[PDB]
Amino acid sequence: AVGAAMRDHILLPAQEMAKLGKSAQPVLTHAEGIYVHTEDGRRLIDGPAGMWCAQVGYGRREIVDAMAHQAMVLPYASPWYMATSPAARLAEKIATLTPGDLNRIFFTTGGSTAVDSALRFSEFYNNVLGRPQKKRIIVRYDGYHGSTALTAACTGRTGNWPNFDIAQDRISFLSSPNPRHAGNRSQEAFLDDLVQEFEDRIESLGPDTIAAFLAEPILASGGVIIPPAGYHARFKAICEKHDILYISDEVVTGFGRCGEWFASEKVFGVVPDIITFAKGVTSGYVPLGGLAISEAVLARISGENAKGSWFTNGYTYSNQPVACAAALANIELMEREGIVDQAREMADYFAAALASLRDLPGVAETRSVGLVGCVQCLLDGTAEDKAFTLKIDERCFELGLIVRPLGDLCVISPPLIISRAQIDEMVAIMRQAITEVSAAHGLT
Amino acid sequence: AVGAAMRDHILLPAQEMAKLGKSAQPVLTHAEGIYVHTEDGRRLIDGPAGMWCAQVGYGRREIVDAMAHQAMVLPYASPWYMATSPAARLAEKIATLTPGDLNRIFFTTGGSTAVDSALRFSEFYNNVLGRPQKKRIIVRYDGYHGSTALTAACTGRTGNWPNFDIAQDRISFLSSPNPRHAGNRSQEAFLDDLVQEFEDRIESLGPDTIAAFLAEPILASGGVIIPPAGYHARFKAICEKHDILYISDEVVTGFGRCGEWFASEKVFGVVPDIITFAKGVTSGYVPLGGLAISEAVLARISGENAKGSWFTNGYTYSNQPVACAAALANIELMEREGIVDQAREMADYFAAALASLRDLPGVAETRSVGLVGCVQCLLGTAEDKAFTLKIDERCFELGLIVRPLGDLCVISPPLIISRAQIDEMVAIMRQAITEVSAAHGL
Ligand SMILES: Cc1ncc(COP(=O)(O)O)c(C=O)c1O
Ligand SMILES: Cc1ncc(COP(=O)(O)O)c(C=O)c1O
Repeated sequence: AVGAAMRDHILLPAQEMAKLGKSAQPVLTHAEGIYVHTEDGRRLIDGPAGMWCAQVGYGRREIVDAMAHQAMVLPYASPWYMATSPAARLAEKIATLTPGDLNRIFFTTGGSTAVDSALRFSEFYNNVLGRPQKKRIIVRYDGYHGSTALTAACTGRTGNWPNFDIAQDRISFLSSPNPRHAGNRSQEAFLDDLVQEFEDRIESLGPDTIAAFLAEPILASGGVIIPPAGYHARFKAICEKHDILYISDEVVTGFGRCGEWFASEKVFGVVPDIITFAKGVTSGYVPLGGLAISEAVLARISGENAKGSWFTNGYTYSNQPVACAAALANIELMEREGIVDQAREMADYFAAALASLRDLPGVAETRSVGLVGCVQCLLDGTAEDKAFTLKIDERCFELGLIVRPLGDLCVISPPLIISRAQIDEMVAIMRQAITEVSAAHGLT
Repeated sequence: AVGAAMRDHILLPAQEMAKLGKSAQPVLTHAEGIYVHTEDGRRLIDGPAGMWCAQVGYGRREIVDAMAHQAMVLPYASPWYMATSPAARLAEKIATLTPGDLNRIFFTTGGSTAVDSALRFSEFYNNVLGRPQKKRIIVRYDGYHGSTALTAACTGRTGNWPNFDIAQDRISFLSSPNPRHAGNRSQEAFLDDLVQEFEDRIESLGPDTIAAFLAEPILASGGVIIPPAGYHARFKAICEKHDILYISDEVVTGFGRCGEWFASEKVFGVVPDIITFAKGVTSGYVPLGGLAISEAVLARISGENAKGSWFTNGYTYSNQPVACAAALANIELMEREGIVDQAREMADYFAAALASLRDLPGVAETRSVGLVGCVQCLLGTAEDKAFTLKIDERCFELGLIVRPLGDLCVISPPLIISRAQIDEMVAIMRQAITEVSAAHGL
């Protein structure tokens, strides 16, 4: 009956239009800890933490109570005219966690709107500065920045492109900083070529035309792609030379995922100009997004430098008290129980548990940073491998584990509170699923 | 200290950059019924119902208990892979309330992303049909459709435009359908000119280049601008002639605001191809938006006609169980207490109460539809814009929030507002207009 309602009345994200009104999705009913349950009652490990969001897991009354209390007391105030305590205190809190002087926050309802607003900010910025040509955005193939028209245009995941008008002169794609595209080169020489590609792009487009460089610290939806060490710092140095805003998209990496509140500086060696965030900010309990903007950047277009300008960008649910109260409870809980510390302390055990799968003939590679990980499966990335990995994903589900299928990769990013025992349980399910499917494909 | 934290750590929507770090907003602390209260302890009527969203007003535990329950049980499920009861039941519920066959729903987190997705669909739709040139969007001056880069560019409120790269070749602006722009013409003849301008625009651009016509039924943020009667049906007929998708933006008008679940057909006489909604679907308790798409539209690009296409648009919080449970509880509460019927029955009284202000020398005009209305104040000019801001400020001091909008004071109260509370609201307005007028010498 729930399935019949989904089928007849919902348009799904990434819906195969040939199977519109015939599609089946598993029905989830309830959840606790790292676990979710089907309408059959069967318990499964939420390997992706929903969608890299459920940092503290499911069933935390602390977030729910703070949500409910604020919803009753004062659920809405217009952010154009009226201030609230939740928004004020949340912005104050996040300002203590960000690198450098990124101490002023603009709030949105999710990651796309935050990145959209970061990009609209880069426009505004250069317009106020009297640089109307300085508008272009530099991104990478395999990157993901959202699903608004502009943010999808900034998205390097080309599987999302068909039947959308993605290409435009404002946006230029650099190569994916994938270590396994290094070929006959060392990782250090591959990084040399990556960096040179960027400065060549700057030269051919003209620095005076480029507003922003937009980059996830690791390319999560691309398949947990970790740039060769030093990438972020080398690119930042180049941005600063040409006065190009570095927007680090920490929608996935932020709020504990890479063992830190923000991965940009502490893990990846970059102090960005802007950080975007979502997901983990509320542990996926309610929609919130936003962007932290550098004080020195804002000073150049405000005060005596304002030129009578007004930042006429904003959403109805920007600074919404309910979502901000929930996030505040989330962060306070994560602080209280050292959950960010927990993720940092579990990272090596996580990496090593995944690495024990490299034993298998079906496994090409495993990688990870913090508690985001990846198992690459090849028949030995062709079309045969994608279907093979899909069958592994399916077998994992049957044995009690949700993995996220990304082409030839099984992706896991579990709640940050996952134990050593639960990690091994997860891995043992993956091992069984890989072994059995590989046998049906003649791997020996 | 709350105001110190806003000052130093928050960038506001429409922030005056000359006053960044010095802007002070009144702090709201708590709310109940139609009222909200400031930090200083003053009680205020929420005249705009927040931002045309608080349909049932504040403190309804029905919505909050349903939020809390879902948040504990299953707060998140990935919309790409996993289904949920609240999302499914809510989509089913909305489908019973929309005009025509607008029976399939795509959820987003708000109004902008609903409209952004509607427009991305129009693009997807024509690409799947083998019509890659059929992409242009027709909108109107004074219209408002959002704050994403695409939806802002579709926004005809030119006050939002400076220092943003709004202009683009895909989007063309018609004249605002504003009755006070008729001049020497009758309202009917003015309507004839609006319709003719649209037809001429289609011919000038070429019909085969136009994907969508995007329009609020009434132009809310644009200044409670109600098109001459017949506008919507006549534009729709023209849309259908050229296979242009009529996208009716009911982000403000939807869920009771015009005395109806959806204003499009039952008030303004158009069955659209797509309806976008948000705000009042949850009574403002939690972010939710979405769009309702016509079954016939979708059939042309799905099933046998799919051409191996995949609608690869979607947000992480699409179909979010908590927002959908809140919305479902909101709608069910509105059904039980007949709140849509209440708003329909209160509209004439609301209209007449505002019209009692026309008495005043300072008041030029009042207009309304359903439970959205406005009062025009003149001494027009920027002097009148500063005059109206003063009236707004005096209203606040006397216990009423109004939305300032040029020379208009705009109200859109919770739909459960009583005759008594309407009178209270108007008495505050009357006092504030008489006081500011006398101080300006009138
Ligand atoms: C890195 C990154 N940025 C932006 C987004 C878009 O966020 P949302 O889907 O909440 O709009 C995503 C998607 O989760 C993302 O992974
Ligand atoms: C008619 C209309 N459409 C779209 C929007 C944008 O909605 P949101 O601010 O939730 O993104 C607005 C503002 O609420 C609106 O008034």
